[PDB]
Amino acid sequence: RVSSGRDLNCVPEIADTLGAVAKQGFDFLCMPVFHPRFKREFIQEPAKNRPGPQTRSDLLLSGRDWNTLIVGKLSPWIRPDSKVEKIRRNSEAAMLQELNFGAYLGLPAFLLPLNQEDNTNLARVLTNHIHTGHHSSMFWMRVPLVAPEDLRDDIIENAPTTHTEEYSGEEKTWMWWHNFRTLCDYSKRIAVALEIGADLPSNHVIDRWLGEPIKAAILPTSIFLTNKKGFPVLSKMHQRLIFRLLKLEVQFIITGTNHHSEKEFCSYLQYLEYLSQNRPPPNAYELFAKGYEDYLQSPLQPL
Amino acid sequence: RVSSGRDLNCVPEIADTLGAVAKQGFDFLCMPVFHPRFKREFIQEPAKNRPGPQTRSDLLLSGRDWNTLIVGKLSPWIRPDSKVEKIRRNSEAAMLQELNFGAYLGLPAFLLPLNQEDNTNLARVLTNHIHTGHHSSMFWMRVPLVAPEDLRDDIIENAPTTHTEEYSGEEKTWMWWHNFRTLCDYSKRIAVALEIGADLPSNHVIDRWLGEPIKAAILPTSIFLTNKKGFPVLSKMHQRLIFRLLKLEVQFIITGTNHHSEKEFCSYLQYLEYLSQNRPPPNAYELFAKGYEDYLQSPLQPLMDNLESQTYEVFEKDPIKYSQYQQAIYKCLLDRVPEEEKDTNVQVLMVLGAGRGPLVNASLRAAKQADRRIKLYAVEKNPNAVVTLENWQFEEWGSQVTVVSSDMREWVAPEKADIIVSELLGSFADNELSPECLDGAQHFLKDDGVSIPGEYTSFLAPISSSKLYNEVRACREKDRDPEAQFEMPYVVRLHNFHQLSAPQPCFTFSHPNRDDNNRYCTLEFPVEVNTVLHGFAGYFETVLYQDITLSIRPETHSPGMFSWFPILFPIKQPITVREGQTICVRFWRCSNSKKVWYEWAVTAPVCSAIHNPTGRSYTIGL
Amino acid sequence: RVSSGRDLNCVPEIADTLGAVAKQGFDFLCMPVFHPRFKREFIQEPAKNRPGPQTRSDLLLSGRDWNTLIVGKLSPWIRPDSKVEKIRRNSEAAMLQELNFGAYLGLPAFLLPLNQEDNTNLARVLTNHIHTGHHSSMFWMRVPLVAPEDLRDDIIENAPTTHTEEYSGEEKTWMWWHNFRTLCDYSKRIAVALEIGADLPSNHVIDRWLGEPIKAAILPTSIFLTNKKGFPVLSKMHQRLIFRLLKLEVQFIITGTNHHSEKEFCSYLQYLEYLSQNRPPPNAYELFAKGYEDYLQSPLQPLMDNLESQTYEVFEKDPIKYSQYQQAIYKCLLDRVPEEEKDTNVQVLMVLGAGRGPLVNASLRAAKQADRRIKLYAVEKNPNAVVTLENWQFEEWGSQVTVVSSDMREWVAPEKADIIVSELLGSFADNELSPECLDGAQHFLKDDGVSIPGEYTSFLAPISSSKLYNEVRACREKDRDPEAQFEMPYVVRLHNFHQLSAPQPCFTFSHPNRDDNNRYCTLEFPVEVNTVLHGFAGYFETVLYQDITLSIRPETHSPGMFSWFPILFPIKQPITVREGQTICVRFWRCSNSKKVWYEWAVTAPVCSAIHNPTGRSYTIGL
Amino acid sequence: ERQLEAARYRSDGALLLGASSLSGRCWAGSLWLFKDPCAAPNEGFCSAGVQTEAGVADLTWVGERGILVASDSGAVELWELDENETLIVSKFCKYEHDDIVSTVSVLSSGTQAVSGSKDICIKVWDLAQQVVLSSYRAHAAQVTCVAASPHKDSVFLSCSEDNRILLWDTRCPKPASQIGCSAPGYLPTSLAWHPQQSEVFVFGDENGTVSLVDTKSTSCVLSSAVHSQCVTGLVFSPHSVPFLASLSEDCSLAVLDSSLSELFRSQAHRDFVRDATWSPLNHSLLTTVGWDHQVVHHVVP
Ligand SMILES: Cn1nccc1Cc1ccc2c(c1)CCN([C@@H]1CCN(C(=O)c3ccnc(NC4CCC4)c3)C[C@H]1O)C2
Ligand SMILES: Cn1nccc1Cc1ccc2c(c1)CCN([C@@H]1CCN(C(=O)c3ccnc(NC4CCC4)c3)C[C@H]1O)C2
Ligand SMILES: CSC[C@H]1O[C@@H](n2cnc3c(N)ncnc32)[C@H](O)[C@@H]1O
Ligand SMILES: CSC[C@H]1O[C@@H](n2cnc3c(N)ncnc32)[C@H](O)[C@@H]1O
Ligand SMILES: [Cl-]
Ligand SMILES: [Cl-]
Ligand code: NA
Ligand code: NA
Ligand code: NA
Ligand code: NA
Ligand code: NA
Ligand code: NA
Ligand code: NA
Ligand code: NA
Ligand code: NA
Repeated sequence: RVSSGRDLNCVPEIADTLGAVAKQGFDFLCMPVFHPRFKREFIQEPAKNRPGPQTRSDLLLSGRDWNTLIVGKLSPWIRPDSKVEKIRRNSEAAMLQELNFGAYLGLPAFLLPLNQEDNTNLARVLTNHIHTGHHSSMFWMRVPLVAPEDLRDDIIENAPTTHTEEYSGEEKTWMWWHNFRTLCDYSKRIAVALEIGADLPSNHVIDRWLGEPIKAAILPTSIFLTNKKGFPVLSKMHQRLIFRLLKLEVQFIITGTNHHSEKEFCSYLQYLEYLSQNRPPPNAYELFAKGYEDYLQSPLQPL
Repeated sequence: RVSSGRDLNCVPEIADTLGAVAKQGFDFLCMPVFHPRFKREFIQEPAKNRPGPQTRSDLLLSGRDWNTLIVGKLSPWIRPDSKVEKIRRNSEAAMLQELNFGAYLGLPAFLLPLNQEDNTNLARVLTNHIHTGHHSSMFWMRVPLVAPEDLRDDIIENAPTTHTEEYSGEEKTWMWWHNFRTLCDYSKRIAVALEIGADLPSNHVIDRWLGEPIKAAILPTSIFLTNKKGFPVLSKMHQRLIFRLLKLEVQFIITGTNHHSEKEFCSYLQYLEYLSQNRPPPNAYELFAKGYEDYLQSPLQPLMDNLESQTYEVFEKDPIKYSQYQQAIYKCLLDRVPEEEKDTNVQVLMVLGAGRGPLVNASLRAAKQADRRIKLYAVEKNPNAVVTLENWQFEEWGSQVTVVSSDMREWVAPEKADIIVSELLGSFADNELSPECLDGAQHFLKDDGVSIPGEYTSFLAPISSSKLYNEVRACREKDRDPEAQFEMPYVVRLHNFHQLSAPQPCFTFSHPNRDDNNRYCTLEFPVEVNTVLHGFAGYFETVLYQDITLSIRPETHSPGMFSWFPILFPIKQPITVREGQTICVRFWRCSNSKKVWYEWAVTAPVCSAIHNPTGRSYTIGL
Repeated sequence: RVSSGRDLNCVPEIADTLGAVAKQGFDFLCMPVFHPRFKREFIQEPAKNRPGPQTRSDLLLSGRDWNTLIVGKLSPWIRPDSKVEKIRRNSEAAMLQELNFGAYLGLPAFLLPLNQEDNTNLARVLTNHIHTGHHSSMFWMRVPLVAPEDLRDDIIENAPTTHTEEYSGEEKTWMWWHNFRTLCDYSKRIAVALEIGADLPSNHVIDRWLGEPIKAAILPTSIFLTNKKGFPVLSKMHQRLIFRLLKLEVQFIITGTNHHSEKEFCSYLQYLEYLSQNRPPPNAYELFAKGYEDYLQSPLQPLMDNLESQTYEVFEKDPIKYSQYQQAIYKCLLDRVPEEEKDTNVQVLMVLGAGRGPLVNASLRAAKQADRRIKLYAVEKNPNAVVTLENWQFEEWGSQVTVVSSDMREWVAPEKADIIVSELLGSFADNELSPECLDGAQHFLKDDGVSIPGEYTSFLAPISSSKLYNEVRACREKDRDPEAQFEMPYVVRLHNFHQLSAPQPCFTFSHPNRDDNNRYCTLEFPVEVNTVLHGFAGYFETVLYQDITLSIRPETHSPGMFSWFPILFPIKQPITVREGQTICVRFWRCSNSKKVWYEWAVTAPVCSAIHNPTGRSYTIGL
Repeated sequence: ERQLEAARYRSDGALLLGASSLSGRCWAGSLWLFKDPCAAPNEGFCSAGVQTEAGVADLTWVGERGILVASDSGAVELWELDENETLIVSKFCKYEHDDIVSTVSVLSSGTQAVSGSKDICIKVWDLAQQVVLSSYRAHAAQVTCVAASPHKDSVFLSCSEDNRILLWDTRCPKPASQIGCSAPGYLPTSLAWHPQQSEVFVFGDENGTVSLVDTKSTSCVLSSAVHSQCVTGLVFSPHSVPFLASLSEDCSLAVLDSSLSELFRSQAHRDFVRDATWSPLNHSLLTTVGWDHQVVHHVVP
């Protein structure tokens, strides 16, 4: 069945919060390791010399809990590719701090967004961090299937959403990932956390993500259609995408708040569980071939 | 003068023929090693079992003659990319036979044509032959500047020569070479024998061959215009091309028969000789730089390493650099202390990195040229150099110069300085760590103190050189990253290369720094040609004082200054740049307490890997 | 003639001094780079802060003079292995200073003494300096042939010089060098400057220095006997030592002051010049072999690879080899067909591997010297060589010689052979795979048929050469086993080496083989000296016919035959062999259908690893 | 010289042989005449012979006493048969081509000829004046074959490794016209005009296919796979209804009908078949020469 996690950007009591998501039925938690809004100065006085502590203690969880249950998240204020020199330098120092604190806790993975076209400096700082001792930690790059600019409501009068098809334009989100992973020199520690919006793009945009290292698929609560009873469900085309992702054996992350308020949060997991239990159950070939997937072998020479 | 050869496709008596071309005045001979028309069968009887001999004996010449005088030629019937399976197989077996016989005679080079677009199988068979024991033999690929199809007479009624311009179409001859050498994996044994037709193409087609390994330039007798007397000559535009090729030091081959029949064949060589003897005879810079062309060198680190005695010796003899440093001090002394204060006011002047003291001497000349009193300190960290100074201090200077045997970042000074004078610049301005050194020496500069130099700025320019790309690729060493050679800069007098955009400024530093030294700079380079990006040439300019400057920036280059050659930042994989597209390069200056290093990446038109991440391949010691 | 230098410990004016020694006739000067008595403090005040300069200026000579004429000398006060902590620390800092100043001047070499048993710290400081940037500078370790303690006058009443022989004790000076160079990890920058006293030791002490990297031989003026006239000369035993050193091509240094006061200092050089001009002037072999000394080469594989034209050319000019092959055929023709049968009986004679046909020619000369008719076949697999034969067959030989363009293992013959004549031997007899080739050609030999050669035998001998061990160690290549270079044989004219036992036979082969070709041979080599085993020299003998033989076995070596140099089977780790002990070596000849290779191991006095197991490092292609 | 290139029967029945050394110390050529055809190739039983400075690639009779040669040297040369026909002397030897001259053909007049060199150029000659009139760089590769129109000076065929067959008409300002089959097939190698139809020819390709072409229809009416390897020569018989002889590197002669059906085949040659010439005296007798130095005389049923 489905290995799934909860994405939160708000964690008052790490103890209570983590106890609740496990009770909800999640296998792990994606949280901030510094308060998302706690912006920090590294250069200019007097904010430079802000008294600590700078975040909450590593004592609040067991090393096992950090090792298994907690996925880190880069604070959203951290923008290493800002147009402002000062915001770049702060973001550089801030990113190393959050990544180095991630490595301190021994987190299985740490989330970083690909929000814009130019994530060059972001790639450089992450590359710097990766070549700071051989340390096995995963970096899930958060990439949207469709960019927020290209799914915005057509409600800006003097700047309308183009009613024409741009074949390559609708794949720009993939070039974000390609340019990033290419700059980082195809690091096995750098994988895709693909984020799936309310309205899917053309298949060629979705097909674009075949052969790419997808470790996580992020499903916001907003993309779930309500049914007669009240339960959350997904469109036939969303189900197709979920079925293809279950073959890749991805971890499904639920982000956003509960919109089906008359239901427990497991209602979302219950549907994923129901989905993965109602996939076609091949096969003669597939069940015999289960374990050998993308596993390289020397060709036998019986002669 | 010109090293030149004769191309013949007919050799009755190898003895008489070779004796004639040497008498004609040629240095070597390009001939067939099997009779061009002697087609040979390897598969199907009865031609398969044709009685030998298959060619003429190796006994007909000395091993020396084969080694020096004879260039082989692939028999023209040999077509490994024929559409006929049988002709492919025969051509395969035939090509190996001719190449293997070439290797048997120990020929300096062997000629193979690029006639058509698809020479894939030809490349495969040559690649097979090259990886048949490590054997040093050159393969001159015969490529035309214009394809025979695109210079044919407009005399076919139902198929006319297009009267339109195809920018990329007219460069197809280069894609022939590029696709071939790429398939053969950039073998240093595979060079271009560029063949030049009667009518040259557009400059962009000719410019396309810059940075390419041209060993030979082939001149058919047909392209030579006749003059009043009867002698063969070339058009002004042909002469230009010959002059550019003579700088690349190519061997000129004469193909075709004599059309100036009332003249000896030397008439053609006599003109090449006349041409190469009537080139402009530069230079101050060029004659001093002759020998260092496309020669890769590790960038010196005068901080981390102590420079050798002979290293110093050759760089205190640059009169332009010290003329400028003298004048820089000359003007600063006048601006700082007035005329009526000349005898009362003595200026505490500090040379930070004095080595053998050519800047100490410059400071003295400037002082009694401006007629102002100065107190000299010669701070030097290199203890071997300090011996030279203290010997010179005792013998010549006196107590005017206090020789300090210290690092300028450490030295606790007796008094603050009026002028700090330094010489810590490299080929890329800051690559010898002038910023870090002067920052650590800044505290003992007077509040109203001048630094000479006051300012320096590094410049970058994208370049194309498959030649220089090969040289970097050849720098793979055991017991390190296989690609480490690509992730470090080289000092090199860039020669066979193509500058793909105007140099733009990268990093700037000011002294004193009235305000860190880490940097991040994005550059956008507009490219107006089809080309292949292999790396970025680095230059620099510096403000010593006011209007007195030094530069190795080619545009503004200080006249006849040999102190600095340009630096080269390679890239692992060449990036195809199509005409109109922008090269977007990213440069970081990175540092901790111990190391300073550069990281760099191309982000357009394609993304490269970030080069030298965390200084894993290259660091500069603090 | 002799390249020689002057050793001085006193240099008032470097200008005058160097001008005088060059006038005296010396090629270079060994001097101090700091005044020998100028002891320097680096730790404790107030001597720590001694005002400079610390030595004389680098300006006093040209960079060329420093580069060519000046050998540095470590100040004699510098003792890094002193029992006093303070003197160690000063000596450490002082040694780096003198070595770093040597490197600054760019000196060709720098002299350091081995005075005592424990030079551990001296080795550590020099090792530190060597791994401070890849900088090509030589370090001549000054070692005495006899220690000063063991040649002191017997004039201390309560401590007499022992009147007993200590075989190992008298070699202690070598263990000084061995322990030093071993600690420094066999650096090619660390060589021996052997110092020769008034009275030589036993030959075994002198023999101890064979295979060691001697760059210089130091001759104090004191060891020179005076003659009737007044000239300096040397004893017959000193001359012997000088003659052996002149073969190693060492630089002779003259130390000490002039004791023959009524003569110019050239009197000493004049004698060395006279000596080197009056050495025996060999040879046939030596003059042809001059240039190839201790030069490692890959063993040629004429089977797997086609030999080049110039390769053939240089090996058809060995008149001894073909004199022997001619006579071998000469006698076989007589023994086979009687006198009365001379015109009736024609002998079908087959040259298997005829190349350019010097054996075909040998077979013809032998035929009309013995006055017997022969039918020739010239079987040759190299198609490039077949061109030479078919040209020669058409032009000269005629239908007497049938040129066959085939492999002898494949060729289906028209008729069986009376004599099969072959030339497939290497430096180690069978290393060019003569056995496998002739085995495959044996079926078309007549039941009563002769093979020339009929027999060949490989010989092995244990050797000591730290020099040749360095050369092998330097053959490490990227993209293969780091120790692959040790697990393969090299062809080399072994020069600076020591043969530790009489050559013994390894593998023998007979043809025709009236009976496989895989072998296993154990050898026991009695060693009568203290030494270090670095590998095994391989030679061979062959019976062409009856009493006519060829050999490169030094004892029985064919006079002036340059066709084969000896082969060298290295070992990964040198094995200490003490006097009396036996070297037990094991040699296998291994093969499958595709490859033939040698494996080898030492089993006494210590076990080595089995070298080249399963041919992983080295195979010979079938 | 071992390798025989050309063999042409003169009107009276004499046999002209062009030869070259394509291996050995010397790489020269020679021209012979055999008044007894059943004597060839034996040099000892010839009427006349001469040595050229370089090998011959192609040859043609210029009427009765003229011999026009295509040299490796890059020269077109005309050798004059003696008043007694016992000596062959050079009239002109013009180094006008920049590579091997590979093909020659005399125009219907006999006062002009056209050559095709590996330098890709086709040139028209004035044999009377011994100069070049026209120089045509039409092709983009080695000029393989040039065949003069039987009855028109201004018209002739040419084919090259650029895969073009050009119909020429020097009366036009753009003299060349591309003509062949529907699709671009394998490269043309041999060209023979039909002796009675002025507007049809046959071209042999490098894949062994012989094709019958109509210039008027500009579409290939019929082709056939005659040889297993390249077709090096095509020669028509003097018969009222003519036979087509096809030569090849498969070392086999073939003789075909109007519809390119196999009537005869000879495996007699052990090396390549270079040239074929029909006996003007006995139309059933066809004479071939090859690089095996054989001069085989065939009876055709
Ligand atoms: C005598 N003294 N004593 C005290 C100070 C000095 C002068 C001095 C002390 C160091 C330096 C200088 C001058 C000039 C510049 N150096 C470096 C030298 C190699 N570098 C090159 O670029 C380079 C390579 C190879 N050849 C070159 N030029 C050829 C033309 C014939 C000489 C230049 C990089 C550069 O930073 C440092
Ligand atoms: C002309 N022809 N044509 C047909 C046959 C021949 C003669 C021929 C065909 C092959 C061979 C021979 C003679 C002699 C021996 N070869 C090999 C040559 C390198 N080998 C050496 O040992 C060696 C290395 C380097 N230098 C050497 N000698 C120097 C002294 C100046 C020349 C010897 C290993 C040996 O097996 C094979
Ligand atoms: C002329 S190149 C600069 C010279 O300054 C010296 N130098 C470089 N860095 C320093 C430093 N930090 N303090 C003093 N001298 C320096 C070098 O040894 C060299 O002789
Ligand atoms: C003179 S060295 C021996 C010569 O014999 C040839 N040779 C070596 N092995 C064979 C073989 N198996 N058959 C025929 N020739 C050989 C080599 O090409 C070389 O020219
Ligand atoms: Cl310049
Ligand atoms: Cl010997
Ligand atoms: Na996880
Ligand atoms: Na050459
Ligand atoms: Na590449
Ligand atoms: Na570092
Ligand atoms: Na480094
Ligand atoms: Na020396
Ligand atoms: Na060792
Ligand atoms: Na093996
Ligand atoms: Na091997």
